[PDB]
Amino acid sequence: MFDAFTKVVSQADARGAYVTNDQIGALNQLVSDGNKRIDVVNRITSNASTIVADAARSLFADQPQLIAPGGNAYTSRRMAACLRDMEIILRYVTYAIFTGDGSVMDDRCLNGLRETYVALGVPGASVAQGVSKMKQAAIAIANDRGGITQGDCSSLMSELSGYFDRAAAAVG
Amino acid sequence: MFDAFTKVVSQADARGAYVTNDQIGALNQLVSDGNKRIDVVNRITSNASTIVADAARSLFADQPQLIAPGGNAYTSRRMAACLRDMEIILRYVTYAIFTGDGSVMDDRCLNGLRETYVALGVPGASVAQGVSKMKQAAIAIANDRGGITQGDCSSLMSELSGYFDRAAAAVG
Amino acid sequence: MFDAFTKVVSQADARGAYVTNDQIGALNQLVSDGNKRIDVVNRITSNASTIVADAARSLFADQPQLIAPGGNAYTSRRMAACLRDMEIILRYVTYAIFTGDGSVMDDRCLNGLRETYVALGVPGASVAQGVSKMKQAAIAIANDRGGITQGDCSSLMSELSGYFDRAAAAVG
Amino acid sequence: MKTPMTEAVAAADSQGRFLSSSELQVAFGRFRQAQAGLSAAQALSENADSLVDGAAQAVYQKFPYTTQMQGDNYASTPEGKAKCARDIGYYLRMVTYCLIAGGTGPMDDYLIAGIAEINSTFELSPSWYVEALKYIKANHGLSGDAAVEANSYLDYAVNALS
Amino acid sequence: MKTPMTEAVAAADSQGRFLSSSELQVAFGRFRQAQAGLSAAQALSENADSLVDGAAQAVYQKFPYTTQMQGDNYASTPEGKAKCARDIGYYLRMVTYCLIAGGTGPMDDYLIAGIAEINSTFELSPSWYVEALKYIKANHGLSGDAAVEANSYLDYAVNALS
Amino acid sequence: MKTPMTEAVAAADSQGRFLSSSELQVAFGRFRQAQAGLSAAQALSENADSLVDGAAQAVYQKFPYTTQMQGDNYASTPEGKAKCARDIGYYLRMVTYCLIAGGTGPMDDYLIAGIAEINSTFELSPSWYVEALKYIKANHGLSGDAAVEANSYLDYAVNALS
Ligand SMILES: *[C@@H](C)[C@H]1/C(=C/c2[nH]c(/C=C3N=C(/C=C4\NC(=O)C(CC)=C4C)C(C)=C\3CCC(=O)O)c(CCC(=O)O)c2C)NC(=O)[C@@H]1C
Ligand SMILES: *[C@@H](C)[C@H]1/C(=C/c2[nH]c(/C=C3N=C(/C=C4\NC(=O)C(CC)=C4C)C(C)=C\3CCC(=O)O)c(CCC(=O)O)c2C)NC(=O)[C@@H]1C
Ligand SMILES: *[C@@H](C)[C@H]1/C(=C/c2[nH]c(/C=C3N=C(/C=C4\NC(=O)C(CC)=C4C)C(C)=C\3CCC(=O)O)c(CCC(=O)O)c2C)NC(=O)[C@@H]1C
Ligand SMILES: *[C@H](C)[C@H]1/C(=C/c2[nH]c(/C=C3N=C(/C=C4\NC(=O)C(CC)=C4C)C(C)=C\3CCC(=O)O)c(CCC(=O)O)c2C)NC(=O)[C@@H]1C
Ligand SMILES: *[C@H](C)[C@H]1/C(=C/c2[nH]c(/C=C3N=C(/C=C4\NC(=O)C(CC)=C4C)C(C)=C\3CCC(=O)O)c(CCC(=O)O)c2C)NC(=O)[C@@H]1C
Ligand SMILES: *[C@H](C)[C@H]1/C(=C/c2[nH]c(/C=C3N=C(/C=C4\NC(=O)C(CC)=C4C)C(C)=C\3CCC(=O)O)c(CCC(=O)O)c2C)NC(=O)[C@@H]1C
Ligand SMILES: *[C@H](C)[C@H]1/C(=C/c2[nH]c(/C=C3N=C(/C=C4\NC(=O)C(CC)=C4C)C(C)=C\3CCC(=O)O)c(CCC(=O)O)c2C)NC(=O)[C@@H]1C
Ligand SMILES: *[C@H](C)[C@H]1/C(=C/c2[nH]c(/C=C3N=C(/C=C4\NC(=O)C(CC)=C4C)C(C)=C\3CCC(=O)O)c(CCC(=O)O)c2C)NC(=O)[C@@H]1C
Ligand SMILES: *[C@H](C)[C@H]1/C(=C/c2[nH]c(/C=C3N=C(/C=C4\NC(=O)C(CC)=C4C)C(C)=C\3CCC(=O)O)c(CCC(=O)O)c2C)NC(=O)[C@@H]1C
Repeated sequence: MFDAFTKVVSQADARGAYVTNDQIGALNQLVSDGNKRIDVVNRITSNASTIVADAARSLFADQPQLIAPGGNAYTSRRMAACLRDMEIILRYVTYAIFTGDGSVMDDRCLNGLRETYVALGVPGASVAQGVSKMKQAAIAIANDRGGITQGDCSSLMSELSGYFDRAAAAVG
Repeated sequence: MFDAFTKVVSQADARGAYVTNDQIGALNQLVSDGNKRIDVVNRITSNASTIVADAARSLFADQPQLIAPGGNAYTSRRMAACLRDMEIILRYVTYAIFTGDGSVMDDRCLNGLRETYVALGVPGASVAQGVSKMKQAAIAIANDRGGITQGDCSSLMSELSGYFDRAAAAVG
Repeated sequence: MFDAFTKVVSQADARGAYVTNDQIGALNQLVSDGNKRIDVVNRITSNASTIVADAARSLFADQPQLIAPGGNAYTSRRMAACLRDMEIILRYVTYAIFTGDGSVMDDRCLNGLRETYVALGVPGASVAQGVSKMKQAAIAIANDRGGITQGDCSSLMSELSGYFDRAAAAVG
Repeated sequence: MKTPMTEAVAAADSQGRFLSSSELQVAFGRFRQAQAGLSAAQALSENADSLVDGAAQAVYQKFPYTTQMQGDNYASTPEGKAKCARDIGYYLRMVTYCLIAGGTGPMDDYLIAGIAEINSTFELSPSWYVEALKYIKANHGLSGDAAVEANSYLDYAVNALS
Repeated sequence: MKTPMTEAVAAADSQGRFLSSSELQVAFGRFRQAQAGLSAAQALSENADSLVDGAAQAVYQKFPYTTQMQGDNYASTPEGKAKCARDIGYYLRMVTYCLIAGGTGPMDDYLIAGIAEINSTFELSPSWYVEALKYIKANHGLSGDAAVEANSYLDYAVNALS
Repeated sequence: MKTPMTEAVAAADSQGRFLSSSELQVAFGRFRQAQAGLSAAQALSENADSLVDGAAQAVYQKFPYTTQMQGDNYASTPEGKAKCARDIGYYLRMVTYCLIAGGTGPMDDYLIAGIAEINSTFELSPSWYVEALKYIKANHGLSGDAAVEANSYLDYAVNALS
C-alpha cells in the first residue's frame, strides 16, 4: 500500500533516483498541512452515515428507475447492498485522504470493480452519480468554516475531489 | 431455486404486480394435476438406471466413434463418466418436473456446462443425442397406460419434453 | 505423468494398437543407454547452482535493461524470483531427461506459464535467453569426456536440447 | 428463494441422489393444500386498494406526528404519503406472494433481508409498519384457514420488525 | 498415469527439489529390468489373435448360456461375439502395456477405473472375464520371469473383477 | 510496502470499518516527526557521491583481496569496482527512502527480501557491505535525532547481513 511518502519513494526507485529537493519541498508542505488533513478525515468519518444516506436519497430522486419494482436498487436486499457499496467507497476515500495516496482505493476497492458490476448488472453510471453526490456533501462538511481554526484547505479539497472522481471513473 | 409457484411470484415482483386471476387459474390447474406430476417423477426415478443404460446403448450404436479406441467414451473411466453425466442430467430433469420449473436444472447443472465440455473435449452434440434418447424412453415409461388410473397427462409430457430439450440445447 | 514407456503406450492406446516391433526396438535402445541417461541427470543436478548462476550472469550482461533500476530483475526480490525461475525450469528439464518424456515439464511447469508471465510483466524473450544459456552450459557439463567411461551420448544431448528448447518456446 | 418443494430438491441434490419417498410426500402435501393459499392470495389482491389506503390512515391516526412534522422520513407532504402507501402495498403484495408460494420465501428474499438497514438509514420507524400490518390482519375479512395463512405472514413481518 | 519412474519425479516435485540419490536408484533398477517386460509384451502381441479367440471360446465353454440366451449383454449373436472378443483383446492389450510400462498404470487408467460401473450398467458378469484371463495365463507359453510378469497383470485384473 | 500510516489503514480495512481515534493518532505522530526524516534524507542525498566512494575505498582497505583476486565476484577490474560502488549506492539510496517513508518498508521491499539468495548465488560476502554501511554511519556528519534515524536504517541493514 502507498502513502504520499512511499508513492514518491516508489517512483524514485523505478528511476534509480534520490528524491529531489522539489519533491522534498512538496512532501514538507503536505506535512505542514497535516492537522488540516486529519480534520478532513475526522469530519468525513464522523458524518459518514448522513453523507451516504443523503447522497443515496438524492440518487434515487434523480434516478427513479433504480427503485421502481424491477430496478437494481429495488427489494430490501438490493437497497441494502447499494447503501453498503456507497459506504464502502466513502470508507476507501477516507483511507486515501488519510494516507495522501489513492493506491489503497485502487488496490482494495476499485481494481476489477467495473467487471464485478457488469457480472451483477449493477449500473455503474448510477454508482458514479452516487459517488459524485457523496463528493459534494463531503467537501461541504470537510471545508465548513464553523468550529475550526480559520485557514485555507483548498489543496486538500482538490486532492479529496480527485479520489471521489477516481472512484466515479472506475465503476463505469 | 424456483418452483412453478415462486417462478410466477418472481416474474410478478419484477413488475410490481399482484399475480393475476389468469395466473392463479393456471397454478390451480397445475395443483389439480399434482398426482399425475408425482407419478411422472416416480416412474422416471424408479426406472432411472434402465433409462440411462438403454439411452447410452442406443447412443453408442448410432455414434460408434465415441467407443472406438481414441473416442471420447473409450476407456472404462471415460465410459463411466459419460454414464454418470447421463444420470446427472436425468436427475436434474426429475427435479424440474417435481418442482414445475427448470431453474434447478439451469442453475445447478446446465449453466456453464457448454464451456465445461469444450474444456474437456466432450462432444455436446452426442450428449444432446443421449439426452433426447433418455427423453423418448422417459416419456414412454411416464405416459404408459398400464397400472395407473386412466386420464390425460399430455400437458405434463409437453413440460417434461421441454426440460429434456432445454438440457439438449444447453450442452451444444 | 508419462515416461518414455508410458508415452508410447498412451499413443498406442488412442489407436487401439499393440506397440510395434519398431517401437519396442526404440525403447530397447533407450534402455541400453540408461547408464548414460542417469549420468546426464547426475551431472546437471550436481552442477545445478553453477548452471543457474553462470547463465543468469550471462543473461544480465547481454540484457542490461533487466538489472537497471526499474528493470524486471531489479530489486533483490525480483532478482531472487528470476534466479528461482531459472532453477525451477532446470529442475523440470532434469525430470524430463530422467523420465525420457517432456510431459512432466508441460503439465507442471510450462502450461499457462506464457500467460503467468504476461500477467506479471516478466519478459519471456529474456526467460528464453536464460533457458538457452542454461542449455549450453548443461550440455557442456553433461557431455564432458573427463572422468567417465568413453562413449557416444549424442542422442541424449539432442533429447536434452529439445527439453530446453521446449521451455524456451513455451515462455514467449 | 426456497420453499418446502425446493428444499426437498436441495436435500436430494446435496446427496447426489434422486428424490426419496419422503421428498415425494412433500409434493403430495403441497398440492393437497396449495389451492387454499391461491384462493387467499386472490381474495387479498382484489381488496388491495382498500386495505392499503385503510392501513395508511390507521398508521397516521396512531402516529399523528408522521403527517405534521417536516422531514424526508415523514408523510407530511403528498410525496411522503405516496412513499408510505407504496411501502404498505409492498408488504401486502409480499403476503400474497407467500400465500402463492406456500412459505415465507418471497417476503424473506424481497423485503425482510435488509429491512433493518433500510429503516435505520432512512429513519423509518418499524412501529409504523407494525400498525399497518395489524390493520390488514383485522380488516382482510378472511375466515378460518385462509385467515390463519394470511395472518401467519402478517405476523411473521410484525415479528421481523419487533 | 504413474510408474515407479514418474512417482520418483512426483516425490521430488512435491518437495520442490532435484532428484535424490534414492530416486536415481529407481532409474538404475528400471533400466536393469525393462528389457524383460519389453520382450514379454512383444511375445504376447505376436500371439494376440490365438490368445483372444481361444480365450473367448474358453468363456463360451464355461458359460454356455452366454451364446444361447437372447439379450444385449450376451454373445448369442455375431454382434455380441464381436463385442466379447473385442473386450478380451482390450484386456490382453492392457497386459502388454503394463509389461512395457513396468507397472499397472496403463490398466489402472484405461480399464480398471470405472470397470465395475460398466459391468453393472451393461449387465456383464465379471466372472466371464476372469475365465478369459485365466485361459490367457494358461496358454501364453511364457517361461520364468516373463511368465511371472505377464501373470502378475493377468492376476491383478482377475483380482479387480473378484 | 507498509508504513505506520498504511498499517493503520490495513487494520481498519481488515475490520471493515472507518479509521478509529487511535488510528488518527498515528497520523498526528507521523506528521509531527516527518520533517526530521525528510531533512536527514536530503542531507545524505547531497553527500551521496563522497559517502559511496569513501565507503567503497573503506571496504577495499579492510578486504584487500577484493581488488587483487580474479573472479566475477571481485572488484579487481573496473567493471567489478563499478558493480561494488553501484551496490553501495543502492544501500545509501534505500536509507534515504526509509527516512522519507518513516520506516524500513522501502529497504524491506527493494533490498532485504532476497538479499541472502543474491549474495549466495553471486558469491558476494555480506561482511563487505557491513563495512560500507559502518563507514557511512561514521562519516555522514548528521547530529542528534537525524543521526539516530539514519543510523537506525544503516544498523537495520547491518543486522540483515549479520
Ligand atoms: C479545512 C479542512 C478547514 C480548516 C482546517 C484547519 N485546522 C487547523 C488546525 C488543527 N486541526 C486539528 C485537528 C484536530 N484536533 C482535534 O482535537 C481532532 C480530533 C482528534 C482533530 C482532528 C488540530 C490539532 C489543529 C491545531 C490546533 C487548532 O485547533 O488550531 C488549522 C490551522 C492551521 C494548522 O494547520 O494548524 C486549519 C486551517 N480550517 C478552515 O477554515 C477550513 C474550512
Ligand atoms: C400420466 C402420468 C398417466 C396417468 C396419471 C394419473 N394418476 C392419477 C392418480 C393418482 N396418482 C397417484 C400417485 C401415486 N400413488 C402412490 O401410491 C404413489 C407412490 C408413492 C404415487 C406416485 C395417486 C395418489 C393418485 C390418486 C389415486 C389413484 O391412484 O387414482 C390419475 C387420476 C386423476 C388424478 O389426477 O387423480 C391419473 C390420470 N394416467 C394415465 O392414464 C397417464 C398415462
Ligand atoms: C555422455 C553422457 C558421456 C558418457 C556416458 C557413459 N556412461 C557410461 C557408463 C556408466 N554410467 C554410470 C553412471 C553412474 N555410476 C555411478 O556411480 C553414478 C552415481 C550414483 C552414476 C550416475 C554407470 C553405473 C555406468 C556403468 C559403469 C561405468 O562406469 O562404465 C558409459 C559406458 C557405456 C554404458 O552405457 O554403460 C558411457 C559412454 N560417456 C562419454 O564419453 C560421454 C561424454
Ligand atoms: C448503489 C449506489 C448501487 C447498487 C449497488 C449494488 N451492489 C451490489 C452488489 C455488490 N457490490 C459489491 C462491491 C464490493 N464489495 C466489497 O467487498 C467491495 C470492497 C472490496 C466492493 C466495492 C459486491 C462484491 C457485490 C456482490 C456481493 C453482494 O451482494 O454483497 C448489489 C446487489 C446485486 C444483486 O443483484 O444481488 C447492488 C444492488 N445498485 C444500484 O442500483 C445502485 C446504482
Ligand atoms: C456421455 C453421453 C458423453 C461423455 C461424457 C463425459 N463427461 C466427462 C466429464 C465431466 N462431466 C462433467 C459434468 C458434470 N459434473 C457435475 O457434477 C455436473 C452436475 C453439476 C455435471 C453436469 C464434469 C464436471 C466432468 C469433468 C470431471 C469428471 O470427469 O467427473 C467425461 C470425462 C472427460 C475426460 O477426458 O476425463 C466424459 C467422457 N463423453 C462422450 O463421449 C459422451 C458424448
Ligand atoms: C528470470 C530469468 C526472469 C524474471 C523472472 C521473474 N519471475 C517472477 C515471478 C514468478 N515466476 C513464477 C513461475 C513459476 N512458479 C512456480 O511455482 C513454477 C513451477 C510450477 C513456475 C514456472 C511465478 C508463479 C511467479 C509469481 C510469484 C512469485 O513471485 O514467486 C518475477 C517476479 C515478478 C514480480 O514483479 O513480482 C520475476 C522477476 N524476471 C526477469 O527479468 C528475467 C527475464
Ligand atoms: C409509512 C408507514 C410511513 C413512511 C414511509 C416512507 N418510506 C420512505 C422510503 C423508503 N421506503 C422503502 C421501503 C422499501 N423498499 C423496498 O424495496 C422494499 C421491499 C420491497 C421496502 C419495504 C425504501 C427503501 C425507502 C427509501 C428509498 C426510496 O425512497 O424508495 C419514505 C421517504 C424517505 C426519504 O428519506 O425519502 C417515507 C416517507 N413515512 C411516514 O411517516 C409514514 C407513517
Ligand atoms: C465377453 C467375455 C462377453 C460379453 C461381452 C460384451 N461386452 C459388451 C459391451 C461393452 N464392453 C465394454 C468394455 C470396455 N470398454 C472399454 O472402454 C474398456 C476398457 C478399454 C472395456 C473393458 C463396454 C464399455 C461395453 C458397453 C459399450 C460398448 O458397446 O462398447 C457387450 C454388448 C452389451 C450391450 O448391451 O450392447 C457384450 C455382449 N458378453 C458375453 O456374453 C460374453 C461371454
Ligand atoms: C562491493 C561491496 C563488492 C562487490 C560487488 C559486486 N556486486 C556484484 C553483483 C551484484 N550485486 C547485486 C546487488 C543488488 N541488486 C539489486 O537489485 C539490489 C537491491 C536494490 C542489490 C543490493 C546483484 C543482484 C548482483 C548480480 C547481478 C548484477 O550484476 O547486477 C558484482 C558482480 C558479480 C558477478 O558475478 O557479475 C560485484 C563485483 N565485489 C567486491 O569485491 C566488492 C568488495
